Amino acid sequence: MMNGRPGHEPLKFLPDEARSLPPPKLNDPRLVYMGLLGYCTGLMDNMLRMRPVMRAGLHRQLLFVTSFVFAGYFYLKRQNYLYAVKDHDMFGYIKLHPEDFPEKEKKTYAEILEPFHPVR
Amino acid sequence: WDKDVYPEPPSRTPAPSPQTSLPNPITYLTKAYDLVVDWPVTLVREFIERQHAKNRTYYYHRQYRRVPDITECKEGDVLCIYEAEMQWRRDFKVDQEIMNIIQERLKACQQREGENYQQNCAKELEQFTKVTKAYQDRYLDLGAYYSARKCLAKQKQRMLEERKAARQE
Repeated sequence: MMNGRPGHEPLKFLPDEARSLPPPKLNDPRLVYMGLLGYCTGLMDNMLRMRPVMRAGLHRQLLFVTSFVFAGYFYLKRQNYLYAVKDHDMFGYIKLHPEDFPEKEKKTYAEILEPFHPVR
Repeated sequence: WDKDVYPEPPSRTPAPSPQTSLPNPITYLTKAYDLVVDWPVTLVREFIERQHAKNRTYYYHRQYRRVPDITECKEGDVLCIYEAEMQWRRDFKVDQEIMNIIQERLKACQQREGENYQQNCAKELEQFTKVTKAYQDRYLDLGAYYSARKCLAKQKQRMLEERKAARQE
């Protein structure tokens, strides 16, 4: 739905506005989870091909980990940008259309009479 | 212990007033029991007391200060509602312990008055029935999910009934 958003660049992974967002930590739980997925990928690769496990393909395992992290960093950056854009447009729309999102003013529990439902 | 919370009338005992020229095995066994059991035990407890007093330590009660009640709380503000529900639950536990205290008073009065209890144990009886009716008009017909809002709805229904009653001339 955000494809028709104005200024939307076609096939731009990371526009220049996204550089104003803060990046990840590089210690994020999800990037280390992706590294763990890469390690398990190497382990499964060795298990399938009748190879030792945690001993055989240390260059392959390192490559799996690094590929997963090096992809997850940029994909997570893109997703952060997209969610930022969501909040941005939502805020702009409520600020442009306050008649539809009025300044509601709620009441207290002394003035409203909620009904009683015994258990007995 | 605190004889204003937990009152105890004084244990007035009659003087022995014996008639026989014969002995009572109770009293001499009491002497033996004292000078055998009570003396070393008192020695041990005095030792333990002075060893407490060597290095005495204190503790406190944690006075909890009052908070905006739920009637001063807005529908949806979960922070105010949380604090109000918490102070309500605190008062609720306190009310159960009050009810326990009064039941304890009633039982102890029943035992000390014993047989002639249904004429001179009526004070604690009424002090039990009043607080019971309070608890009943305060916490009774709720359920496991009691809360400040449910007690408030109950109070409000009851005040409505009372208003409809006093409407009548």
